[PDB]
Amino acid sequence: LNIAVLLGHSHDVTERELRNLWGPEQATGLPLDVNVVALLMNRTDPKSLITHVCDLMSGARIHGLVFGDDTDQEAVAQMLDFISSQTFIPILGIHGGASMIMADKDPTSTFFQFGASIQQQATVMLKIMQDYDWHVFSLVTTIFPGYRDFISFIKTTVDNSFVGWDMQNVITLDTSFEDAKTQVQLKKIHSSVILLYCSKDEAVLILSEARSLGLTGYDFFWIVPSLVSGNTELIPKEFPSGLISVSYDDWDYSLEARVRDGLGILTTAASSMLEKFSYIPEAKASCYGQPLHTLHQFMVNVTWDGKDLSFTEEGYQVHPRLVVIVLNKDREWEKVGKWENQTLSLRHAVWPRYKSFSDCEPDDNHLSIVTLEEAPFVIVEDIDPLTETCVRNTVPCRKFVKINNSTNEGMNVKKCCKGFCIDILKKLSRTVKFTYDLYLVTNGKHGKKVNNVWNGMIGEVVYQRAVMAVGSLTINEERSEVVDFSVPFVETGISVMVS
Amino acid sequence: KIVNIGAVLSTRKHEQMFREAVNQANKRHGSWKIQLNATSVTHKPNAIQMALSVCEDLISSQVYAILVSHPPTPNDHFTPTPVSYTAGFYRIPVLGLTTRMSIYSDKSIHLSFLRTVPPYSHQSSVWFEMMRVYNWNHIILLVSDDHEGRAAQKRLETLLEERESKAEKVLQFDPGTKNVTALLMEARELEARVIILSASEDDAATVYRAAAMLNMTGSGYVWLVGEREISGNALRYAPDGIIGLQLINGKNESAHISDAVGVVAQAVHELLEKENITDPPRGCVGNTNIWKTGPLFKRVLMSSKYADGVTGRVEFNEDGDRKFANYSIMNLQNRKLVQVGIYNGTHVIPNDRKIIWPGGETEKPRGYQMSTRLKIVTIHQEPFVYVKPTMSDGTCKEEFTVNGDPVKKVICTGPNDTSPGSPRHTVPQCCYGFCIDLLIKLARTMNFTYEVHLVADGKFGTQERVNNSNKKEWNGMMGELLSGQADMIVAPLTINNERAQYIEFSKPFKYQGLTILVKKPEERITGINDPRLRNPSDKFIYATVKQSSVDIYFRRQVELSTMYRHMEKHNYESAAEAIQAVRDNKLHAFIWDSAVLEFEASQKCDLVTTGELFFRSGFGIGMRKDSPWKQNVSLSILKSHENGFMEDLDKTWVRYQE
Repeated sequence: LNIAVLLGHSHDVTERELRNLWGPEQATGLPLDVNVVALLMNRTDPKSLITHVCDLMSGARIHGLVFGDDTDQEAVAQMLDFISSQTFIPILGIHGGASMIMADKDPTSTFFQFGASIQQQATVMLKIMQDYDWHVFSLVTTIFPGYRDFISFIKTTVDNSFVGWDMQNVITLDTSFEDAKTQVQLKKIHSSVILLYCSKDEAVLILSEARSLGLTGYDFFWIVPSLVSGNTELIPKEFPSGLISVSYDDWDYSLEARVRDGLGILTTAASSMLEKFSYIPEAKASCYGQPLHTLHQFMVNVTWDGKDLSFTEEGYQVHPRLVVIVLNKDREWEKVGKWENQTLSLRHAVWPRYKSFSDCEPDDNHLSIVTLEEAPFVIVEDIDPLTETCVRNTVPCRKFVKINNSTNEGMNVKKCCKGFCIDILKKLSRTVKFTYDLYLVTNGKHGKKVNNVWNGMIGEVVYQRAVMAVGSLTINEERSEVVDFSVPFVETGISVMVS
Repeated sequence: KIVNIGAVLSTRKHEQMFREAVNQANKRHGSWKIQLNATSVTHKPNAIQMALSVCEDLISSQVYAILVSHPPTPNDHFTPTPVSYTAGFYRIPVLGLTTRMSIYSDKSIHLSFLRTVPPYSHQSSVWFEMMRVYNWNHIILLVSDDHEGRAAQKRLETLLEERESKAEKVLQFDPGTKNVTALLMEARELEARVIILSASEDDAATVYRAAAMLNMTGSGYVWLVGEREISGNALRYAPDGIIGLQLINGKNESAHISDAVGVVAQAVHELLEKENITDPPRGCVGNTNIWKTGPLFKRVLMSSKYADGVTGRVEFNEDGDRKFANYSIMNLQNRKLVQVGIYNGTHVIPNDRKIIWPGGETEKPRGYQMSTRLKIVTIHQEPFVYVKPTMSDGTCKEEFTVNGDPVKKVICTGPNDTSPGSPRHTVPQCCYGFCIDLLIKLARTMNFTYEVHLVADGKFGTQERVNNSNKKEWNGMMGELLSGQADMIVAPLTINNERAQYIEFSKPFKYQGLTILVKKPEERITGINDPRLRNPSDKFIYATVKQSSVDIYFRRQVELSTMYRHMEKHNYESAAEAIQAVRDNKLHAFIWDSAVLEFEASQKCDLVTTGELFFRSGFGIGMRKDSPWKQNVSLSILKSHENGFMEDLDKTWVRYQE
């Protein structure tokens, strides 16, 4: 039907590509009169919002409003939610402040957002923590609002997960910190992974206190949400290089594809509601002056061109597109990973160190360890599909399995390991109390020199791509020439098997 | 050198009082050159063009404080939201004065909203003061308004964090329906009588009529409501003797305006003593730059401490609420509002008037009556729970044993078969045996009736992912117990560390270990230390009951994952299925408790147990949390331990051989 798409942008996004968004789109047109009104607004005040709503609602009874924002104002989405409550018109928020996450909607309002809420983001972040076995962690909550729901969601998620999370007690705040009573709660922290829920101007002081108290070590982790991480240009120098963030800001999908998907959802809802009831277009005539069949609880079942764009009970997407980013050494928000329907994808399955967060951090404690698949020593099995977690005695590792012989591209499949040398390495980690980097070799067997070129674990250790070989390895003359073996611990010779 | 104050006020007398308070605000503040102007607007019956007129008039006026002071509005929405949102676009504090909705408490939504009235959830803290006075622990929550329901649940968990108790029943549903009396009867079957209600007037009148028709307003029924529930037809439908709350000067607008003027005036005179002064621009045309001292002026308003006013010590918390609020506690004595208490910011004092209750005496009714009919659920244990079909119609054939002991059966209710086998066939049959005689001994010791029914499946209950939202759930006897449908599990409960974390345990009545059922070259296995069972094959077929606690005990064992991967392909529904399968020589081993297989070896000589005795544990009675049905019942169990009644139960089934 009549749908108006108004866009408030600062970047030069023209209007004629929205005029071309009507022709080939909706080839199977079930409404007999589908019309679009493309408009561009330069100002971002709510007076213009009220003015354009009174213009377009009286403009031949437009039943669809689509808005995107370029600024950093979350109150514009609340104003559009109030407009959708008053005018009873389904309004969609696309980008920026029109897509910023709000807490609770109303049954009188039919406003919807194309975004990712903080609850699903916390689910994704705890999925990241489950996939890394980072079970000993903490939680610091400030006086930034929407925080008790976050604590309660963490409590219910820990109570409904197979991990059994070792969670340190919640460090709470009251005001801006005096560094007298909050100092005691920050000095209780001895765990690695630190979670935080605050604003950016609070996070500057939090990271300044954490650097002042030395909480930015190589062991210590920092995972922040998307609401504290604001503009991609405005990055202060107090951020640790390696800051984990999760935001749905995907640069691969532009605003035009998102509003095309929104128009597809609107036409899908209109065509599916027209098949049930006849008198579907019902709007308000004009603003000046003193509903039963609605699309508020109808388009939960929606799928546009195979894309799972279904809607939740709260009004958000069922399966959005989350993007896991970090902060590199070049002070840029580096795009790392994308998210699937329910499961999580990882382009960089190898977790990077970023061990030098600042300039003066002399740290050399990690150890690169590789082994080889042998049955009585390193039992290499799949991950448990019921838990998606290696059991207590098994440890995770990676294996670079190639797809074919046509390309050299492969995937680092993560698997579980147990056995003899796994127990030896775990007891070495108990005694020495170091940090290890366990993975598998994909070159082949133990070692063989082919024209001054070694292979396997010998090629990994001699060419210094690792540190030491904990797994099983025979000892002869030239291997003792190229590296330095330790003392022997097990008496393993050779034998001949007969009947 | 001017400060503008915007207001949305109707009546000309209160506009004159507001202007008089503005004029008197500059009296004691000396002859300083600051000026105070006030701009008040009326109200058009709409809400969009009202928001337009007010927002552009306050942009053209460049005000600092925005006030809405309209209680008696005919629209029940009570929404000053759009003007507050427009001021939050430039971070300007709007001082709401009338409504008490919890949607305004979210500062993430309402970025620059302040108020001098608390929400109703703080009244629950006053009701927690009732818990500080009347010493009542178990409550029954009923909230219809889901916009404030999550905040009420949050405040209730915050209050219950101190005592570390739990609410017995919570309810959230859609306002507008009428058939909520089923959950009212389910709350009536519970032990507590404390009724906490949080809804509008219509749902309060609906549940008053529902309690009046079903007579839930008799003796001992605790009723405790607020100001919204004692107005309109809910006041007409209210029973006599109900206890409610009253906001002192909650609707008295004239002193409230002067208090707001004093608060805003001292905030402005505090802000004038500091640097970095910014002004709101002409944001209607060509100005989207935000007012930079938004959170700065908010921080000025955070530490605002006052000492003037008829109400008293007005003070803001971290949520910007009202501290030290005088409340009144009213009673409805024969359709007349009678004051029975006063409340300062920390303590309740009843007045000289008496507290007349809807039940009996004027003292507090202890509405914690324990269940005299304990709902008993059990599993069909083969030597312990004998279930026999009825002879003609719901009857039990009173047969006699060989030792002159008449079997005292009971009419239990149980399903017929499994859910793919039997869709719906649940009949009353005759239950008797070991634990039935234990319950007879318990009913002989302590006078209490009971209700024996059966669990719907043949499983103990395991901790399994539900198929949505990644949530842990229980099932079986634990799933029927934690849902409130059951009261006491009388069954040979396998005591472990996981279930001890969730429920409380009693003393074990049975003490035994584990063993292997075989049929009669090494015909024996001698326990878990057989190396062929460490690395099994398709020959040695061994398994256990599906979703049993033995599987959980092996799951804790991190060195026997091979048996956990092997036995999962052959888990049966019941143990009698394993008995029938090894009777046909299809099984080879079965981990099970000791004395059950000893009794089955006494019944059938081909059934052979193993020699070792590992996991020497005990079986007791499945119980609830902290409850008065724990200590006396445990003393009765120990009284059964000390005498020869355990030997009598041995004479019934254990010592008796063939």
